[PDB]
Amino acid sequence: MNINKQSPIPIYYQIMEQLKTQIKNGELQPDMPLPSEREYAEQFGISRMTVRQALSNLVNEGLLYRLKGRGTFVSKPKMEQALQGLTSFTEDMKSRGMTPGSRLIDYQLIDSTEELAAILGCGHPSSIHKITRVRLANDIPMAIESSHIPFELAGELNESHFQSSIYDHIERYNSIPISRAKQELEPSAATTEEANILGIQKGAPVLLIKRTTYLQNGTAFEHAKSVYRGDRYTFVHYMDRLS
Amino acid sequence: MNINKQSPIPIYYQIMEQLKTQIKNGELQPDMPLPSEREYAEQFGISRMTVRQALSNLVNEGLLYRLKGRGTFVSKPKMEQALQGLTSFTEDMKSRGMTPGSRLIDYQLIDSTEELAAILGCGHPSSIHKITRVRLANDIPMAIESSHIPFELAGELNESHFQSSIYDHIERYNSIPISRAKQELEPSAATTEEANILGIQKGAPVLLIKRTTYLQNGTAFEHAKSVYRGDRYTFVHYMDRL
Repeated sequence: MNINKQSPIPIYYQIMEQLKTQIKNGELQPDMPLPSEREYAEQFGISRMTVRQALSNLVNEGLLYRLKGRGTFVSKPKMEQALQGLTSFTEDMKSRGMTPGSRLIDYQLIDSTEELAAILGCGHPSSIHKITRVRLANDIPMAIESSHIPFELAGELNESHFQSSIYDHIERYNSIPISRAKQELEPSAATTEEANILGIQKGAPVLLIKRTTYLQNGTAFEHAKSVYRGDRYTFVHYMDRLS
Repeated sequence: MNINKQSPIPIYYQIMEQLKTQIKNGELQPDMPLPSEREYAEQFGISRMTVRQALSNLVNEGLLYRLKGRGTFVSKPKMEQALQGLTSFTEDMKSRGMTPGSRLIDYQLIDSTEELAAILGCGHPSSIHKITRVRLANDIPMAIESSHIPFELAGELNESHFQSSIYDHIERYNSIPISRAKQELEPSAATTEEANILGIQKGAPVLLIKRTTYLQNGTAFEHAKSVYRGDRYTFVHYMDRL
């Protein structure tokens, strides 16, 4: 583990990021104690309060837990929804021990076409949200997502929606659960503009994910197309044989 | 549809494949009648028996059905298992209206390794089948598959097994149904060897698929790694929110 004191990136943030890597490395195993706050302080020659800030942040994110008078430990993850269910990008990143975020690239409220109407099974003519975001994990681009949503199913949208979970909004606005999705996966090569935004070379491996998601209603509320970085993302799921 | 009579590819084969294309894009709709032998015969300027040969082979593959007379209808394929369950390559290709095939690249009976023991949950030391095939759809390379299978769960394997469905053999051999799989998918670029065998350019998009498959009783019988042509293959599946 390596701290660079002269870097613009705050010491505490350097520590969080590396500890997060050590957890996915398996250098820090679940339910196993972490070095003490003073040990870390001594091992890097830093303030104990900076260590506290890092550790405390990871506890508050649910990545670590603390037992009063007995230290800090790695938390067991929550995997039912990730492997056996359907996750939003936000839940997906958390299942992987990553911190999700989003930055808006483009927002348009567009007129329905027969093609989009067919896919969403919405009204034509009508209004459809078109939301283009960079999805981040640990402040680093992970995907570019273009998302179409019937206006009636989401109402008026703004920056506060774009920077959090759209799935959470949908369920609260409609007071109906999300129930299922059709998804298609295709491999591809990053275009110049996808590559530049994503932080990878032109032509680098990329996963194209097309998803239509449904309310318990049977009503489609979203059709989305995403490009995920190949170096950082693999898709994982269980399948059951029907009989 | 066009027909090249001077081609080494048999006419009835050229017909089969262009009818398959018509279906795959909905120029022929499910459960809608096709033209008769005479109409096709006249269309291409060929024997009626050649058209019949193309249609009858398609009936046998379940791509078409009959009801009465030689007259033929587009089949409406079962998609439930493909989209919501778990299919072998064989069933997967059929759900797409493609004809699956297999050719052996390599076979070895290998000794158990620590990593492989932990994956399949099998014994160590033990013997493991290592089977590398080119998986074909309509006589054209689709995937390269490398699968590890504990000897005891398959017994002795030969060409008759490799050129057919492993999944079916393992169910017949064991009298226990296949239950579930864990799959991981990652995009990549074809190596030189992979690209050559697949019929694509070096560095062309491929999909890496890693699958561990279990029997109804919980035993893992297969750990497979595959490379799929990005130009022919899309992965499709429904997911339910818990």
